[PDB]
Amino acid sequence: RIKKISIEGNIAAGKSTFVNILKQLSEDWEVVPEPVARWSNVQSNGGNVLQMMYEKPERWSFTFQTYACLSRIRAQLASLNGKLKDAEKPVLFFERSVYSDRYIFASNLYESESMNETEWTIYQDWHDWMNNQFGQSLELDGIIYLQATPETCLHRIYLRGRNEEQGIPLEYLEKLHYKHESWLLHRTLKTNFDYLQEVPILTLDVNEDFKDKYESLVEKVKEFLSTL
Amino acid sequence: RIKKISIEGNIAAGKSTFVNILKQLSEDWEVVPEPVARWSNVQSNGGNVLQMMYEKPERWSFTFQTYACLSRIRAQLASLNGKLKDAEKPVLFFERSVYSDRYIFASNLYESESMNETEWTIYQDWHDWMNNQFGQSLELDGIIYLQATPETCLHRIYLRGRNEEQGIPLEYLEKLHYKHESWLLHRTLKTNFDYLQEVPILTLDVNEDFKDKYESLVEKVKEFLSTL
Ligand SMILES: Nc1ncnc2c1ncn2[C@@H]1O[C@H](COP(=O)(O)OP(=O)(O)O)[C@@H](O)[C@H]1O
Ligand SMILES: Nc1ncnc2c1ncn2[C@@H]1O[C@H](COP(=O)(O)OP(=O)(O)O)[C@@H](O)[C@H]1O
Ligand SMILES: Nc1ncnc2c1ncn2[C@@H]1C[C@@H](O)[C@H](CO)O1
Ligand SMILES: Nc1ncnc2c1ncn2[C@@H]1C[C@@H](O)[C@H](CO)O1
Ligand SMILES: [Mg+2]
Ligand SMILES: [Mg+2]
Repeated sequence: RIKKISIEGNIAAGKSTFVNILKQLSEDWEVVPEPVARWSNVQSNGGNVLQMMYEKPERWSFTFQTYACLSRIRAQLASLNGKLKDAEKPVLFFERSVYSDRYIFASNLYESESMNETEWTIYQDWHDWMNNQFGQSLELDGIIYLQATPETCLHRIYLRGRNEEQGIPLEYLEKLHYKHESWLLHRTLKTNFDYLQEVPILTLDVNEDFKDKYESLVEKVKEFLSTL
Repeated sequence: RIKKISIEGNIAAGKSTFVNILKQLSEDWEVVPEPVARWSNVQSNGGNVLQMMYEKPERWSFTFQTYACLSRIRAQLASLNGKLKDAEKPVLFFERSVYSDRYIFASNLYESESMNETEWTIYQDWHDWMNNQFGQSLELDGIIYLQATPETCLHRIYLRGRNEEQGIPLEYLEKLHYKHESWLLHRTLKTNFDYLQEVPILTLDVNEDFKDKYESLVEKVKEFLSTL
């Protein structure tokens, strides 16, 4: 019925930029942005849990992983009831997914000792159960991978200018890069979700300026979508 | 259909002791123990997240609150499919509830500055949403309150002999006592769950030795249950 695509990529690869092009291309196409704005002012002022994690990751990574994933799931669940329920060829695009939260971000942070065994066990337990409940509902038909070098992404952090991201070192970006390449390019990353091994993927090199690349990328997305 | 009763009480008031009397009284009566054994060895060795919270509550209270509540919900959800689905007068007893997790334990820990505003906001958000999904399903028909002085409870901690609880001071027990009295005796505690204001409650003084009190308590429970 509703085709579900996630857009995956490193920090500042250019997902929000890409996503802001999608709705213009068909009235049947909808989008679920990643709620990064919510993470900088936690509401039911507020805690900036994004800042707290980056400033003290071995203290705040679990708390962040818990809130980020949750807020994403709710945003995505919220989209399953919308103008799409009446569109001819509905396509819902997710900015990242529950799988990147876990297999890219939470995993990298555990491996870095920003989460300990206890945190990692609780988080994966929580994540297994969250998904077992909201399973078939959020399953992907396709992934679009926006591939950019960690060095391009480091530059784009600077361009975008979120205060909380300005201290992010290349090393952190590089670890996240190789995780994405493993999952989506080489397809060597194993997950607890077997259908993901089969899921079609479109990889788009977005190292060059968006304005010049815009049209070819759009062709590739329309082609890719027609084959699902 | 299935009457749902929670058993509420301070640490070592005598809930497991009480609960181990329930099934004997009718084949239609089932029980969901609080998974404290899981909390001392976190599994998907293991982290003893019970110990971690008590040793460093301002570090581990949120993580514990998250895992404890979750593990309780799953245990309770698991019981809604069981021999009860075919019993004549099924009564399911919960050892504590999602409401004590929040309004007694998590609340006391926030008020003590063991959780900060950010943790407390994330936790309540999480708890609101968890309950909005698994709402009507876990709603209570009745509460049984096992009332014991914090000084009786301090003595019973010593009798029971869990290593992780041996350092618990009277002051912590006293704060939890007055919270229980507020919610269940004076009924002055306000919650985000309006039906709870109406929920019938049976208060049992369990300061005296269980063996002598056993029979009167059993009479009061059978009476109380017949009136729901
Ligand atoms: N292909 C591109 N060419 C030039 N700038 C880009 C490109 N993609 C993204 N940007 C810019 O880089 C910054 C990060 O982009 P953004 O879309 O916020 O990335 P993400 O959503 O993946 O974190 C923004 O300043 C955006 O304008
Ligand atoms: N009424 C009672 N009289 C004597 N001992 C009790 C009584 N209730 C509980 N106990 C004992 O006190 C300790 C704590 O009881 P337990 O049932 O584990 O409490 P809870 O489950 O509420 O934490 C145990 O050693 C138990 O044997
Ligand atoms: N799950 C996550 N863990 C850590 N960082 C995340 C996660 N999801 C998204 N991000 C990062 C946080 C912020 O730097 C960037 C904004 O899109 O994405
Ligand atoms: N939610 C909770 N938070 C802190 N302590 C809790 C919670 N639920 C139960 N307990 C305590 C932990 C342990 O000391 C005792 C065992 O029944 O109950
Ligand atoms: Mg973005
Ligand atoms: Mg007990």
